Amino acid sequence: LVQSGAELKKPGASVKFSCQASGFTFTTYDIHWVRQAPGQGLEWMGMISPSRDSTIYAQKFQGRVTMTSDTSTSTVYMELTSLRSEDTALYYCATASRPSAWVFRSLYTYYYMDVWGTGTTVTVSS
Amino acid sequence: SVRVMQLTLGNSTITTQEAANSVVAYGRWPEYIKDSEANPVDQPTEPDVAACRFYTLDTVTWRKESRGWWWKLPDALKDMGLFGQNMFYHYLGRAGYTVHVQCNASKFHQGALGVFAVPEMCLAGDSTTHMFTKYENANPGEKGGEFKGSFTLDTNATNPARNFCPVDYLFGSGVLAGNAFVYPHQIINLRTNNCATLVLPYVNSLSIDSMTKHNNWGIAILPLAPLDFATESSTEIPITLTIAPMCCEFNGLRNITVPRTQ
Amino acid sequence: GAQVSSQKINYTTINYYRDSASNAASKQDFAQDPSKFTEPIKDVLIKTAPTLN
Amino acid sequence: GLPVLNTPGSNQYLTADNYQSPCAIPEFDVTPPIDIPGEVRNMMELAEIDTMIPLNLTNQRKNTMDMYRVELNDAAHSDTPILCLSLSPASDPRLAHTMLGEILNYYTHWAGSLKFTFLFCGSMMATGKLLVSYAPPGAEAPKSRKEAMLGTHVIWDIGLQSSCTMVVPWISNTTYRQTINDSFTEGGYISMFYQTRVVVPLSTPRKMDILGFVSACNDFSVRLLRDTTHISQEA
Amino acid sequence: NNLPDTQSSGPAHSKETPALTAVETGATNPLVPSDTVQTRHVIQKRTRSESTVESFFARGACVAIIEVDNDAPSKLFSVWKITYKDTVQLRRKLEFFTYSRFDMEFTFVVTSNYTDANNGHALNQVYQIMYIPPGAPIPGKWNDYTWQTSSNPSVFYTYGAPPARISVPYVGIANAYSHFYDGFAKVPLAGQASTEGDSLYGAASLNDFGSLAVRVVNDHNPTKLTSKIRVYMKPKHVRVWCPRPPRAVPYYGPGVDYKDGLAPLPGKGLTTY
Amino acid sequence: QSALTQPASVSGSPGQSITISCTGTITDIGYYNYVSWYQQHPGKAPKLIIFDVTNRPSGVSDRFSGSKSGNTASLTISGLQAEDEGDYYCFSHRSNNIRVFGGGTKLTVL
Ligand SMILES: CCCCCCCCCCCCCCCC(=O)O
Repeated sequence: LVQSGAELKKPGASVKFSCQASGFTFTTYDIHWVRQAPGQGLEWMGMISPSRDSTIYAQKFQGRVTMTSDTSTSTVYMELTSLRSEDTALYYCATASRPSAWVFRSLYTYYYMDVWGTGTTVTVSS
Repeated sequence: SVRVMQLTLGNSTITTQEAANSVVAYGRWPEYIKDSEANPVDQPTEPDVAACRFYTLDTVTWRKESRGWWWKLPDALKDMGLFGQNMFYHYLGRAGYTVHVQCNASKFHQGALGVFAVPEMCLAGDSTTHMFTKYENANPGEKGGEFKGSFTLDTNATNPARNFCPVDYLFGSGVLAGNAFVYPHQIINLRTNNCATLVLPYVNSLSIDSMTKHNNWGIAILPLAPLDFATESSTEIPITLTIAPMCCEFNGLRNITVPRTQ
Repeated sequence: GAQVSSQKINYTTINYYRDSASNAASKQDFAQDPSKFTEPIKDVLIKTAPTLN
Repeated sequence: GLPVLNTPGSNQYLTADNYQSPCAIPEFDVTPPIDIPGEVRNMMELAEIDTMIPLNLTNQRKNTMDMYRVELNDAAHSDTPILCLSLSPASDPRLAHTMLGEILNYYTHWAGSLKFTFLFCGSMMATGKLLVSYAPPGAEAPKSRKEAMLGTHVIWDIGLQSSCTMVVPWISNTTYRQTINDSFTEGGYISMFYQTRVVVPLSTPRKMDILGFVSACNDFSVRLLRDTTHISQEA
Repeated sequence: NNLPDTQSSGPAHSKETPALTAVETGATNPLVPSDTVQTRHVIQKRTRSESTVESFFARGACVAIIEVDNDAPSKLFSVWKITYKDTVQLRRKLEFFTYSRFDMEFTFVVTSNYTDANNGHALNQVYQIMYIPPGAPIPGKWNDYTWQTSSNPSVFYTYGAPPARISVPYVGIANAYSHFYDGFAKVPLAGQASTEGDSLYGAASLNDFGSLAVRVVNDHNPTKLTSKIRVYMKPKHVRVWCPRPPRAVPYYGPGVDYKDGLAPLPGKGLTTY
Repeated sequence: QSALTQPASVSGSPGQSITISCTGTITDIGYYNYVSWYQQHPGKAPKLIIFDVTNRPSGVSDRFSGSKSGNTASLTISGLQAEDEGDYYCFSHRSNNIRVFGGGTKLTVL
């Protein structure tokens, strides 16, 4: 079970996303963030890994975004430090739980995103 | 005496009067393919004096602030006459090399260059994407490339450079530059010698190989001691690199491969 | 068809498989040749002679 | 069936065993070898190659090309040392990252003599003399030329032949030394001093460089394989 | 094998000057202690037997950790592309040299554990390790037809047994394994577009030695069991052909690239001991 | 390049077979087997239809198939039906550990 927090609007200022999941998937699996402008297609935004307190940001948003975790209540957060008019998009929270058969490096399992949240629209306009 | 030397290979002659004693790499002179080691069945062309001759590469400028230079073989001879034409007309090619580096200065100059011959001289990239350096930058021709003092990531995602970033103390490959002396080498120390001579056999895991895809030897020149001179403004001295391919043989004649550029 | 070799007193080895990759590594062939890396010079140097440069 | 008794150590896996094993690709046609130049049969062939020492290692100079250059100058004569070293070739940080020290960090015990080879990279008009010294341990480490001249030393004259070699002899209480910086098997002290000074004429640079090299002799050996501390892999 | 004995030496006063040399030549000055100090006679009994390349490489190194599950339909089979390059120690030891040629002794150490409490217990599992040569079909499911292994080699391992062992010969298509490859797989030709002719630097063959496919042969128990197969790689009959300096900064990828840990040496003063 | 290239729209009659290509480069499709496909309808979260190359999740019908040809990949829908109308997205893994989606392909049924 994956929950997405509300829908928002403001120009310019910072916006904080919230995604809460079940305790097992919070303990074991990484959370991926995906955005989609209307009709324009999916854009990957980054990964947060509460199993090992690690995060990766995409190169388009590496200066702007920051991911955190809330270990006592199985919740992850996604904060965009500034907003632009191109950021008017539907945003997705996704959990990677379909394992690849191919061993990643030689020590790890690779997971595809197969559980997707209800999502959050954010619009950036005056 | 051992300081005076003459090298003659196919209507090219190099004379020197302040040589150190020349290096035959790994004790092995260049040789043709023996019949017990031949993989291809077709008759090789052996161009002899039309290809086995000294070609003079473009001169690089040594400065006090300069970091070092590198070249790839046979890539640096890809435009040099009938050797380059035979390389681009044939699928498989094999050559040893005689490498002559020339750097003359006065008795009042000081400085030392280490000239290193590296088999399979891989160089590190410029980005977080592994193994991403393109053909047009890894095969630069006779202009070669330069080492750099520090590593610098290419931040451009739209138009990535796909270049090398060879750090000089890391020898472009993540190994210590002081430990590069296990490669075949000479030192041009300006108080004693003005030239370095390395004779390189064909070293590969195959008896013959695709020269347009693969480079057997790299030549790296690093300033072990920087160039200095008493004039308060600046100084520059030229470095010239003269290479003769040796025991050339080529297999698999077909139409000319014109590789992509810039 | 056994192979008897001295340990430095003897030990016995029998190869049980037809493939040569199946064999154990031998305690043998300790030979060396350092001259090709340490003295790879065209004209042979003598260590007491003046190595001019 | 033959009556058999299973000894202890049955069904173990020792990572240094020398047993036979079945082949997964039987009757395979192996590609024949060719005479590639440069075949190494012992790792001590690589320790015998002279390899440049990161001697300088100060805060403005470490992890640059300036770590290998020791700066001499034509200043007036003083008995203070130019460079100092400990004979701990796997655990002195000047000597650990040489090719000798990198081979040595895969081993626990070492023995044999060492060659320290120094190259003068000044002008031809610059000449000087130097004292390269080796002090066997058990005393205060030599801080002046007057102390270091009682030890094993070579006087180098900087003439036409630009390089000098100081053979550090094998002087030890034990047959092998521990490589892990233990005081029971410490190797002693190596230092370099001006004897007279480097004399430089006019219109000649006054600062000069000396590069140092290290290599092993033919009496050198190592005997207990181990993993290095130089490499690591994070999660 | 024996080292040369130290010969006795008196004091010297001669034109013979072994101390002076020329590192510009690229020759190491081949001195002994007899050339620079007075020496006594010492019969030398040390040997270089433990420093041979066979002795240097006769150890088993962990190369892969292959996770596999026994579960109610999450990772019921796993495939690992065979390379040594993802573990740093055997990679550094091999990357002392440019070319090599060895037979290889694979060893598989299997461990397994329960992952939940309530749902009962499990019987002893059987593990299949199928070698897939490059071009043989990769399984899509754990019960695919590819596991019939009519021509693929296949080790069946019972849990609780000693670790399974496999020898493979020198399988390389060249006369030596190329640790380093200064080149490309394709040459881009003039008139090709930017989508054609590109290839990775240093890559050579993109699937050089194939892959190992691991499954649990048993049907699912009501409790999920997770198993890890550790693959241990020991070279034997080793020959090596062109020595290189060892790697000084942390590894980054299959190539020679670096990004982090570029300051390996510590700070120590010039005249401190 | 950044984003992986896809054709913008593909049209097909019922009962025919269509192929939707996805061309990347040497560092995502040409190096890794981690190539996947997604299916999206209007307002819906995307559904995974192919996860490894040639491999289907449970519940996805057998008329979806895919393959690799080196530096490019394809998704095949055989015997097209009206419920297959929608947007299809390619997915792959780049060797700098970023993930990349394709440009999408609106498939419409004639
Ligand atoms: C059931 C086990 C089967 C195992 C099959 C092993 C396939 C051959 C692996 C050879 C590895 C060679 C490593 C050197 C490669 C190089 O650096 O060129």
